[PDB]
Order: sequence, then C-alpha cells, then structure tokens
Amino acid sequence: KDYPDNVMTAEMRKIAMAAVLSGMRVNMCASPASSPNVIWAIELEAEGSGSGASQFFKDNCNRTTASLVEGVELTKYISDINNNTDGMYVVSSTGGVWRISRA
Amino acid sequence: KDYPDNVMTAEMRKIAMAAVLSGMRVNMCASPASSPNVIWAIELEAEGSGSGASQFFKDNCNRTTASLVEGVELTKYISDINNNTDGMYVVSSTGGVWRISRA
Amino acid sequence: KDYPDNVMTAEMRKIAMAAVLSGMRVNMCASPASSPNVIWAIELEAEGSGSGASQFFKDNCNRTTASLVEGVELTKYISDINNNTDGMYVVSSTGGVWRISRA
Amino acid sequence: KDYPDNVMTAEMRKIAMAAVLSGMRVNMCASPASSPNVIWAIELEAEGSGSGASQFFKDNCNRTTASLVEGVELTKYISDINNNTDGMYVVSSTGGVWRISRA
Amino acid sequence: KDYPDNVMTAEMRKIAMAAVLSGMRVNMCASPASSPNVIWAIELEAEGSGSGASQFFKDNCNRTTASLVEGVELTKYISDINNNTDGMYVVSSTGGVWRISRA
Repeated sequence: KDYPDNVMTAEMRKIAMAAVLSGMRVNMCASPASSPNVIWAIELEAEGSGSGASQFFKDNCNRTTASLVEGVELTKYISDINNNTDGMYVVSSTGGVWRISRA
Repeated sequence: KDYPDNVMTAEMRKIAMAAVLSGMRVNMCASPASSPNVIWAIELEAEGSGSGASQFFKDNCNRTTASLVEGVELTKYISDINNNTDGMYVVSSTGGVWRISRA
Repeated sequence: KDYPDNVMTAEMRKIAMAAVLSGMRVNMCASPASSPNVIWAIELEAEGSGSGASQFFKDNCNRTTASLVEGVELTKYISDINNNTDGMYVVSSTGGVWRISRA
Repeated sequence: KDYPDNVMTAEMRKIAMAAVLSGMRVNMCASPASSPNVIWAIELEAEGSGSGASQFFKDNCNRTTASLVEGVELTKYISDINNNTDGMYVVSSTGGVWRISRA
Repeated sequence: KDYPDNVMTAEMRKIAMAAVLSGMRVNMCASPASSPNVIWAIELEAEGSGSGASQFFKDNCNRTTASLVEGVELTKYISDINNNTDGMYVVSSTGGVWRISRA
C-alpha cells in the first residue's frame, strides 16, 4: 500500500483489464515462487506480430528469478474477496492462472 | 473503507461496469437466496469457449458456502446514495440484482 | 467528503460520462428540492426494448421524496468551478439539467 | 488541492481526454486574463445534433468574467511537468491552446 | 508523491495508455541523453490535421535541455514492479524506451 508500488500495480490491473477487453496480448515476468504465479512485470502490446516481448522487457526479467511469457491472450479477469482466495487473477486462453501482485 | 479489499471491491465495480457497458458476460460466486444477493467473486470473460467459468473460478466457489453463477449478462448499473439504499447494484438481463460489496 | 458516499458519487460520474459518450440512457432518482434537480440515484441501462427502469431502482426511489425520471438521453456533461455553478451537471436532450451530488 | 473542486478539475481532465479520444466537440468557459486562457468550465457535447451549448452552460458563464467558447474540437491533450510549464493543456484543430485549472 | 506533479504524471500514464490501445501517436519532450529516456512532457494527438507537435508544445520544449520527439507511435506499455526496474514505461515502434516520471 506504499508509494511507489501502489501506482505500478495499479497500472497492472489497468493493463490486466485492458488486455481482457481489447484482446491485446501481454508479456509477463511471473514468479514461480507461488501458485498461481504472481505477475511481477506486464507488457501490453499493440503491434509486433510473432515478435512479442520487447528487448527492454526481456532484459529486466532474465536478471530475475522470475520466468517470462510472451504473446499471451488474456480472456478472463478475476477478483475474489473470499480470504482463502483473496486477490486479483488473470487467466489465459490456454487456461493458465496468474495472481496480480498487491502493493 | 480499508486496504486491500478497497482493491478487489473497486475491481469488482470496474469489472461489473465493463460488463454492463461492453456486453461481455460475468461469472459470479454469489449469495443465492437473498435480495439483493452479494457477489463474493466475479470474473469478466470474453472469448472462453473452453469453459463458461474458468476452472480456477469454479474450484474456488467449491471452497465456499456461496454458489457459482456463470454466463450472466448484466444490463444495468446502479449507484445509489439515499439513506438505507446506499451502495452499488448491478442487474442482469433477466432481473437478478446483486450488491457490489464495499470495503 | 467521506466514504462510502465518495465511492458512490464517483460512480455516479462514471455513469454520467458513460451515458453521454455511448448514447445509453439512464434513470434518475431526482430531487426537485433544488434547482437544477440534484441526482440521488442513477441506473445505467444497456438492456433492450425498454420496458424501463429496473424494479429495484423504482422501489428505492418511491421510498423517497425524490421523483423518478426514466429513459432520459443524456447529451451534455459539464464540469464547472465558477463560484456559483460549483459542481457537476448532466444535460438531457430535452433541456433538463441535473446536478451530480458530491460526498 | 482540496475538496470538492479537485473533483471538477478532475472531470475536466477526464472530459478533456474524452473529447480528444472522441472528437465530440466541447463548450468552454475560459478566462483570457491568462494565456493559455484557463479553463473554468467545459461542456462535453454528444448528440448535440448540429452543435450548440446548453442554455444552462451559457447562463453560468455570462454571469462570470470568463468568456464562452462554443462548438470547439479538441485534438491534442498535453501533460507537462517542465518547471516553467507545469500544467495540463488541450489544443484544438484551430491551433488554440487552453490551460486546465489544477486542484 | 506530492501535489501537483502526481496529477500530471498520472495524466502522463493515461495519455501513454490511451495511445497504446488506440494507435494514436504522441509527441514527447523528454531528456536527451538517457537510457531509458525519461518523459518530461507528452502530448496525445488524434491527428494529423497538421502532422506533428503543436506550436504550443514545441515552444515549451525548445526552452529546456530536452529533446522534442514528434509522432512517436507507442507499442508496449510496461508496468514494472521490478527491484532494479521499478516504475512505468512505454516503448515506441523503433524500440525506443521511455521512463514515465513519477511523483
């Protein structure tokens, strides 16, 4: 709930929901230290076909414990206020689940 | 009022509103036998021909006393400030009414 | 000034701006007690061949001094900070002026 | 900085953005006592249907020192944080430039 | 974190967002040397009337030690909560990479 990460993770949900409504692809930097894999960096794309992740975005995720996913389609955006499942989530066309971070 | 359910409950509104404006359905995990019922969990879907609701959303509504409703068109969005009717409500194409939980 | 009403009025405004840009009409629970009439509740419809306000929206309204006004086509949307028109105002295609409450 | 005027100036930035992403013309109440003329009130006009500010929007301005501007196109939205040019700005098709008040 | 540069930089986030979902182009007053290149002023432009920056926009950028960039088509929108890479970023069709100021 602290500056500056509240605004970043806020854009995340904006990117999240924008992906789901517009159909636009994303790239994620997603920690495998949790199931679902919490997302750490998300990159909404408009253009660049098979050529997904920007070089910039790649360079900041190999440095990282996280993995990296390109050209994902986000067809479901989820919110849950039960406690044992509290938190944002995004699902792919391929039925893969990610938690969105929170800060 | 408080963080973090100020996040997911504002996300519930942003999800509700998207669906009412866009036409895209939602799947809820909602109270069943009340007026209004209350959503404990929503998912905003687009394409999604491998599942009405994603299995991530199904399973998590099987860990709850509440019940899973899926494929629902919402066609109205109510913001209300009178005394004992203050809150957020959505209506479905077929008359169902929910409250959008606040916190 | 304060929660939760801040969340509602905010939504009132989103609904306001939403009806202007899309055509989608609204139903209002309106105070003739001021001029222009202050908006106490707004329903936002996508729906169909309208029938009209949702029964839930009418029941809350008729428990109040407010007059119901239904299926209005909002064409103008104002923000004004002149020291006597200090507030928000939607304008219906019929001339009608409605303040958007604040809290 | 403070309530409720933050809300209206906030709308302006949302009304401004709505105007440019949309080209629905606007109506302005602006004070030439500055340059760019600072935006004291704006009206987002949709099914204006041959253009024309609302009698209500007009009246509010004629009673103030500002000056009414009608039928105008917004094509550029500017955010700037340069030390001598901190502020928000909108530009028309006729090259005209207005400043958006801050709150 | 303070007033009034968060209002602005937030509106930089929205312009940046908007140009990415809509294909609109922006012109940018940013630092000259920088990798990534931090944004000091962004202008969202529907058109195209006159291609390129607005005269207003130009003159606030010549006065500063900053680069004017004109008609950049943004392609990626990176919300990053990275440890070495925290903040928000956009990417241009040319693989240019701009940090969006925070405040």
